[PDB]
Amino acid sequence: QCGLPKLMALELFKPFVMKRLVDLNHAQNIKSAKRMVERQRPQVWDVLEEVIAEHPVLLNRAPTLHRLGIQAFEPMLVEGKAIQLHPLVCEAFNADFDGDQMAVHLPLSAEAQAEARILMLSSNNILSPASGRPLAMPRLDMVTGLYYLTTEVPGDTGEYQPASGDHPETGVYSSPAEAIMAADRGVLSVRAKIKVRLTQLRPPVEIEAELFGHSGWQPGDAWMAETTLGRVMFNELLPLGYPFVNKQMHKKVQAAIINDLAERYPMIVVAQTVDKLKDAGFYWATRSGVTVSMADVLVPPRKKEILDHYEERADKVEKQFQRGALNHDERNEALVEIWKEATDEVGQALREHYPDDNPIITIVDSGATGNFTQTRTLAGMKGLVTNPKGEFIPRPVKSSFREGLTVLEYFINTHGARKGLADTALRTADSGYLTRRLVDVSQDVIVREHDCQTERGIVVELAERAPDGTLIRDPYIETSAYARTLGTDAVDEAGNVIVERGQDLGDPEIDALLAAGITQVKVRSVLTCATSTGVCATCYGRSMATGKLVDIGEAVGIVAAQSIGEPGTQLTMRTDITGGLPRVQELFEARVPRGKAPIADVTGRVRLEDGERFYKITIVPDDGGE
Amino acid sequence: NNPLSGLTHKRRLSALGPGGLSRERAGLEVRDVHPSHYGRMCPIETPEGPNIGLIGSLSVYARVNPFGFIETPYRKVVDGVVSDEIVYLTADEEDRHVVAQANSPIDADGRFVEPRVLVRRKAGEVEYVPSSEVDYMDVSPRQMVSVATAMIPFLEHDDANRALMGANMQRQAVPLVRSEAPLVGTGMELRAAIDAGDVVVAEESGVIEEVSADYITVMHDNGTRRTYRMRKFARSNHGTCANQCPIVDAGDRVEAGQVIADGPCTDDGEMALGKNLLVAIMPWEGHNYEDAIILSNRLVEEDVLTSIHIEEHEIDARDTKLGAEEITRDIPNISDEVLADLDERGIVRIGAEVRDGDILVGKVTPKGETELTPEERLLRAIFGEKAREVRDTSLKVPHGESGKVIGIRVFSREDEDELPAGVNELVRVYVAQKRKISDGDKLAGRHGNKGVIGKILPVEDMPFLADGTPVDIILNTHGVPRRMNIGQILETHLGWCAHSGWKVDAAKGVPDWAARLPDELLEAQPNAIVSTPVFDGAQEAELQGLLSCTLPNRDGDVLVDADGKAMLFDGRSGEPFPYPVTVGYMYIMKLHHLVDDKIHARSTGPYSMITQQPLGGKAQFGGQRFGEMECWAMQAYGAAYTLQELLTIKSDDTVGRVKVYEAIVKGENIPEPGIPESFKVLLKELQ
Amino acid sequence: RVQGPREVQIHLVREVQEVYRAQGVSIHDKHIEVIVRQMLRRVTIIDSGSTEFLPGSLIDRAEFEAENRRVVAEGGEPAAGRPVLMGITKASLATDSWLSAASFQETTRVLTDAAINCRSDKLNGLKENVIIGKLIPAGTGINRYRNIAVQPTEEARAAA
Amino acid sequence: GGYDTPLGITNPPIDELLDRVSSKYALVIYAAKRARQINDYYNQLGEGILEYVGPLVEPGLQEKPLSIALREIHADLLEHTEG
Amino acid sequence: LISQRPTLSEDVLTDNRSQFVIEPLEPGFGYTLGNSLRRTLLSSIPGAAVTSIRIDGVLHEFTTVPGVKEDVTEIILNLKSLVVSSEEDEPVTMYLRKQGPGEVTAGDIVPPAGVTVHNPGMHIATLNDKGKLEVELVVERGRGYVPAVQNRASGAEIGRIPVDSIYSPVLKVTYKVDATRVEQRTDFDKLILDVETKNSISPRDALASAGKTLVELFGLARELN
Amino acid sequence: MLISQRPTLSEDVLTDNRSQFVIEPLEPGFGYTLGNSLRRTLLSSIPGAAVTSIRIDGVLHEFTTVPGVKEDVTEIILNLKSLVVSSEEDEPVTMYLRKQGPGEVTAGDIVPPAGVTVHNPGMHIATLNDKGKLEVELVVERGRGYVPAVQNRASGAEIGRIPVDSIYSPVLKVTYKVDATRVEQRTDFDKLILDVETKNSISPRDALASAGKTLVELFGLARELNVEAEGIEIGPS
Amino acid sequence: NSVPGAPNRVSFAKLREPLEV
Ligand SMILES: [Mg+2]
Ligand SMILES: [Zn+2]
Repeated sequence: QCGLPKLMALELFKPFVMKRLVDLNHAQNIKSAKRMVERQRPQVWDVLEEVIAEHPVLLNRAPTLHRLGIQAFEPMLVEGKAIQLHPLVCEAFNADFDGDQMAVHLPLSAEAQAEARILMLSSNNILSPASGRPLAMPRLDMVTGLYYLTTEVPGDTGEYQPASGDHPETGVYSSPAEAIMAADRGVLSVRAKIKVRLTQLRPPVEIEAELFGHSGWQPGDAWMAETTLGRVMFNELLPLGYPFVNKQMHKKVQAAIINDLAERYPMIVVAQTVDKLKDAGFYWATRSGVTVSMADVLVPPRKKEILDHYEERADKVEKQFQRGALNHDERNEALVEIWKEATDEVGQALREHYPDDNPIITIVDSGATGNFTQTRTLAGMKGLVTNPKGEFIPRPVKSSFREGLTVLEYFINTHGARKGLADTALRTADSGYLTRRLVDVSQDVIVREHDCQTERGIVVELAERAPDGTLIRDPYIETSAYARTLGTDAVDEAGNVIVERGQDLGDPEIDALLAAGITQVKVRSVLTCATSTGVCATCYGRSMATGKLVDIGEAVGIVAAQSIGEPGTQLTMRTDITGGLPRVQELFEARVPRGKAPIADVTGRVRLEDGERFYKITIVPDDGGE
Repeated sequence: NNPLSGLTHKRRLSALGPGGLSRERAGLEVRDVHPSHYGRMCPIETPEGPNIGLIGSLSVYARVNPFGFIETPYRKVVDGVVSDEIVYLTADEEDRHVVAQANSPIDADGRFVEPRVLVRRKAGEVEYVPSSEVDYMDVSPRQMVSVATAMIPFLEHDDANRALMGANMQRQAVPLVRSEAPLVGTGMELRAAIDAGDVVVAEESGVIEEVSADYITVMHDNGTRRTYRMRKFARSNHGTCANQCPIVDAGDRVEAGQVIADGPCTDDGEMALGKNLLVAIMPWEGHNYEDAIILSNRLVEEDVLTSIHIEEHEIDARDTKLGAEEITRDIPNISDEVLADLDERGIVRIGAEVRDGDILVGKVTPKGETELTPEERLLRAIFGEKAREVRDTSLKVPHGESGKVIGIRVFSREDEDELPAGVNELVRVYVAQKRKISDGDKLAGRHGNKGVIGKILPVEDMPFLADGTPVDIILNTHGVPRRMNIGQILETHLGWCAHSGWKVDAAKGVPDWAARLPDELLEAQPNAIVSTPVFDGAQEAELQGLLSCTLPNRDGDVLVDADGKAMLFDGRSGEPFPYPVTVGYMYIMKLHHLVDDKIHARSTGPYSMITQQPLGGKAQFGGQRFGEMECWAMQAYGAAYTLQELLTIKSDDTVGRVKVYEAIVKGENIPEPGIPESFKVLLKELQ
Repeated sequence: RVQGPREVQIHLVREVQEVYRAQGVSIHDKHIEVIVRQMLRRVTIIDSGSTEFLPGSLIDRAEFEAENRRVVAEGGEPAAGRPVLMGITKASLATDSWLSAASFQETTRVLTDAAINCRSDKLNGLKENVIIGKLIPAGTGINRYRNIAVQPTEEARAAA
Repeated sequence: GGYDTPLGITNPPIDELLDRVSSKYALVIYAAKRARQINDYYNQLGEGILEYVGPLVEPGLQEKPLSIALREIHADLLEHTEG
Repeated sequence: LISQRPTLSEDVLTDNRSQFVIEPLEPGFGYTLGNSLRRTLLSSIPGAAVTSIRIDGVLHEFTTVPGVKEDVTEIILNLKSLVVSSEEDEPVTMYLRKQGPGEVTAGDIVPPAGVTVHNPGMHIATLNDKGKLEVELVVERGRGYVPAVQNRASGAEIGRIPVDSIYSPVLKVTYKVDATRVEQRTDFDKLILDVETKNSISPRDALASAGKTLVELFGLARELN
Repeated sequence: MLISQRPTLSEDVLTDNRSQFVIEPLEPGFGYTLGNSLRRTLLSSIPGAAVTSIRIDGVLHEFTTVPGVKEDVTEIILNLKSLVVSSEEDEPVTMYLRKQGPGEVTAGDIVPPAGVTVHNPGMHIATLNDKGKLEVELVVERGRGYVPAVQNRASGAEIGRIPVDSIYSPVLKVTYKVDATRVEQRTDFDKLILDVETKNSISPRDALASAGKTLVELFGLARELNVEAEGIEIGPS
Repeated sequence: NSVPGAPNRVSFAKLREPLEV
């Protein structure tokens, strides 16, 4: 659903309402109806409510970078002149409400309306089509609300603790309804551990087994759930058949949860449960009481000591530079390092100084927003200040935002701020240009076959074996190893055929792969698709936004170009090998790199030769070659 | 649109133009804040569009050279004697010099207490130099800063990033009807207002002869007086008012340099663009989410934050071979209810409440030649109406405008005026509307915190302090941690103290903070006004000392403890939150980005000249642009038919456009797409 | 050249995924494969041969092989080339459709040789269809989906 | 169907509808053409009725033809063939 | 477990400020009652106010008058602060006529019967020798905050300047409760509710009208049976 | 004043005892005005009877397990806690249950005298085994709302006693949510949706009628400040 | 201060001005 300024809807749906009341005869002919609408008589409004009955429309925002830059919504009439956007899609839209606009477009033909309603509907475009991660994940406020809920506060009110003799445990509950009524009274708090009897929540498979056993359907079967009532009110939000969680809700926990939900449940179930999660997150983010003051933002009591100790490292190095022993650039780099150590030491002291339950600490430790360093920059020591050229001034700042700045501290910080703000024009425009290239380059790569049936493929190493002897999972597995199609079969020591060639290769496959000891795989990839024009849907394998195999008509090339060029604005380099957006951009343009590193040409021994101003290296081969 | 946008638009140091460097030619380095800007150009107030770093603004204390090279006044430390000497220098006059720290333990002997003082060396390098060695010291704080930037208390607690946003938004405030002075501001506001000319002044001393809303006579002590004719409902260059209200007394002596009238956004002669409001930044049920704001509806019903919007529609009747467009109430084919608030002489009645599409001026023209359709011929033969061969090119309020009508400014050829060759009537009808705020209207604080209003509910569900008080303003917390902008909370709390007053107890001795905390800052009474310099202000520890004595306004209620936080009770639940809730006083203002201004809708308007494509603009019915970069995702969805719709008939197929008109005037599904004109215009171009 | 085209693929994809993963930006490597495939599609020519293959003219491996099948018989001469990788801007410019490239960059320069070489555009490419107002060959535009024959079940007509 | 009932434009669960067709794009046309045919039926309902048949599943009060058509598919009330 | 019934008392602290104690409430029932009453009183109390005015000289809110130090717009702002208790639903009128200099207040306005200007001492305008203020105003009942109606929507007269409509006799309400909570569970809540009205009627009268409404609403709840 | 547009109420069943109630069109913002109050009332205004204390033979300090029966003591405790009973006296009533022999002891085995009625005989209790023989004694009463377990001060007198909570209100849970029914044409009207879910002893609707009674009484207790006060009214039916 | 009509806006200034604005 998407809000819609009613007048905007009227002047969008002008001919529709024209006709509809014409055949209701409120206006005899179409011209009378045109004047009716122009004068905006009351009759046009109720009938407008009719014409917008399930008529999808389009929401766009400039720029649109990834495919989900546009979304089809079923609109509802809204009083006022502002478009009310469901607070979940904004991530994909990347739209904040600090004055952002939206363009609205109308599908017309049945072909058009069906394309909007089916393909582009916001309830269908859920995962991040680049990495497939849930793009409609609950955001900041919802993440905070749920994190504040599903915690487990020891020493809270109404907690469970066994007792005997004069009073039993007095924490157990017969029903979550009993617990909710209790919490109505102050006798119980949300994040106080309890123990309830549950029949409508499916236990974890371990508990589901050891209590229910094989006959382990949730509904009719009762089990003892020792948790916090908040976690129950949360885990209920899941599909009725989902197991119980009993965890604190980090942003990642939701990532895994919703990935699984989109895994084994239809998009309708997840579309509904995301709205329910939104409601819970807004309902509890407000009870979070995460508000900032000068009291909450504490400055550590030890900072003066740490900075004075590192100031001696600066007071002494001032003289040592003055002595002329260390050069003018030693005075630069050694001091920069001294103060990086100083700021790190201040940061750890502050990090462990704050209470675990600090509103701002709550925000960061839920993974909602911010890095701890942005907390540090407020109270204590900011760190090193920079220059337009990009160095770190060996004479740093010492105060923070709560501790106020000075003319010089602020004036120097002005460079470090103006620079960062400025590179939003060049880097962003280049990201646009790089996308512009890639789109044309890739537009001709369209999934054409269900399968080319070939056996050519790539190899994915997939967690090489540890030296001491284990299975070190390769940290980059979902990004690089999932959504693949096997080019061959997964066979163990010529043992069991674990997986056939051409398998969707989800978590089940890889679980065994890391269990069976089998590491290398061959993947039916697009670099090997025998298809002359386009790729076979098997060589591509699993599309991202579906979690399923690609179709036989999708222009995956544009998707790839968008996905690669979408996060371009977030690219940053270090202080002669560039490692930022220019580094990818030129690389994608495939030119001679500046910090060029020559490669070998003959497997053989090496005759290094330290030349003057540029070294030399011969590769003396293992044969009678040059 | 405000006195600031009048002033700070001047004192602008642009980088572009003849002799200037174009943006694409304007590379990265030039956009940078050179060390040679200290005191010369404002290093923070720059446009945040593509002109980041190009267009600059003056400092406050700067000077203009006879040559025009930038000049900044500074003291000069000679042998550790920082002289009151106001020595103007430009940048090259530093490389043979050394500028020192601006706020040092200077004993008033002109020496620096510590040898190692943070000075700027000749090359702009900022390091420590002994006390007696540097040769120049700065004039004073808020010297390297502009004026609009000088209206942000706690700038030193605010990110230079967000400070830019706040400064630029201060130029976009809208003229309200009260213009409350900040309880917490800066001492430059009072200076900065009179210098803006938007505040009527008593140019010459002498007694106030009389006070009136239309004039104020200052009887000079010598015989003569000075009559001041005021400027009321004079439309601004951006369609707003220049209202100049008097704050004076019928007899009080006015001095050379004292107010005669406050302006649109001033009170007591200091800038006042908004209002001072108690806070609680608790997130309220996902209606102030992600830069969305919720307000106390009292402020709407009170119109505390509401803006008058004057506007003028220009109606120009010229000489023609058809004749002349005689503006009277001779309307072709006009009903009765539409003339109700109109005067005979071809306009509305001056003071006509009008609305969107409302006919404002009847600029009736002759129609021209045409084949009289047989049906209309039979009609004029059947019912008996006239040919009505006059093309009524009248003004109807275009989309989404309304409000009372102010009046008319009419010049005419028969008036024997200087109208150009043909225009026999120049008309400027004026319509105003005091747009009571609504969601989608952009508001903003003084520290870059900004955004449109998500929603405003009545006062019913407003958490209250231990004073039983619902609060003014509720914002989202999550913008604060990630934007280095606890500074607006710093001003929040200090404004709390400035609204309740305090008495820093010098019971037995001045409190340790209170010692170098200047005098008479130990004293304050409720509902007070203060200032804070950008770099030399109310330090964090000082404020900690301002919380100690937190003497309330009325009840016995010390809500912000010595360390800062307060307690709140929800106004919905009646049930307490787990943790103390922040409160205190924030300055807020309304920005000139209304959702009454930024909506455009179009089913079908006119079309381009060459192509049959629509046009661009909210003024013209225009039409929305669908770019290539939209086409990319558009195919990535695989939705081919909708894209054919977009580029074929939704843009460029004429007959189909009528067909779809035929489709949904026949109540039938929109049938097969046609082949479009601009595509054929594409062909003509190519051929 | 020294390690064939397969090893450059690994190097390129890993090096780019390094930068994107550097800031913690996750993109599945299949997208980079899609782009790199377009990088390596061509093969240079190091042989005049007997069919149109001027030395140094880069061409499609598929076209090279197709002509090789024809010219191994009917006069057996193999054309010598090499798997080559170019800049993606050149890759776009080096397309079968002058219209697409001319709708990408250097509008005039490319249009010159488009006119010279009597290059009849296939009027089939994606961006082609976009410009000409014709339905694109993707998603719901291919003839397989375009020509789905929806007709009621005969029993449904029996429900009359 | 372990969900809570859908509503509005998603009352026909798109997931179920995907099963009928081999691929979603097939679904799009499989609905678009039938909606056109429904409109056609209404365009000849009163006059000489053609081969077309209108709402084979019950129509709404004044339902969008595509809305009815998508419902026709859901219950396997029609048959189709890809090219 | 307490088997007694709730009460409601009265404690008038000022002229228009009153307190009401309800004892005993139920465990956890304390807040919600005062919460609901707050909303009802603030939003659901039928009052009256001046709706649209007329001034013989001016045809809109954007023209001054010869003589007044105040302005027409600020005249409307001043009059927005009227405390007048009408008694009849139908439009009632008033008059404010004053010439020559002198601070004209809300007491100088001359009302007909049935409309009690609760604020006769609140200043309205400042005139001078040329000052000549003859204003017509219309008062009318209602409830809540009805926006300013359009002088064109009704086939009305130009001098008629529609003013906002504020039918709210409530200034501020604040409730509080105090749980007993003995381990033996003979617990009850006691509501110390507070009302402060807008000097147009008694806080008691507004409370009675709010209860008058809410008994209807709750009778609907019992009406199922 | 009058409501000026009469709202309705529709009860919709979901189970034998669980039902939703849709009210529409309420005046703007009035959903919350009555919904939260009403849920609080339903939770804390409907009388009912529940167990209060327990004592069983064999246990004096062994608050873990007792012979004959196999499961723990807390299991039986929480089983009995969720017991539906109705009483007609505010004195403390006593019931016994004594099943000899192994088997499944249920809530149908309890012998409630007249004046105390049970509405879930077929609720299992204990997995009695080993020719188990038991004697459980239940101290029961009636009240309202949720009363936690009051411990035995007379620890010696009732030393095998067990204090326990009591869900005196017969409803288990009620939720409410507001809507935006005809906000545009009829000025921000709202529709409340209630969901009530109660014990088998009583119905969902009847406790709602009683809540309406209690609340209209409670607000008549206030409206008796100015009997002729012009508030809002509804109109016909 | 130093202004013929300004109100008292007390501040926390640390130093005095060798020159005004
Ligand atoms: Mg932005
Ligand atoms: Zn293949």
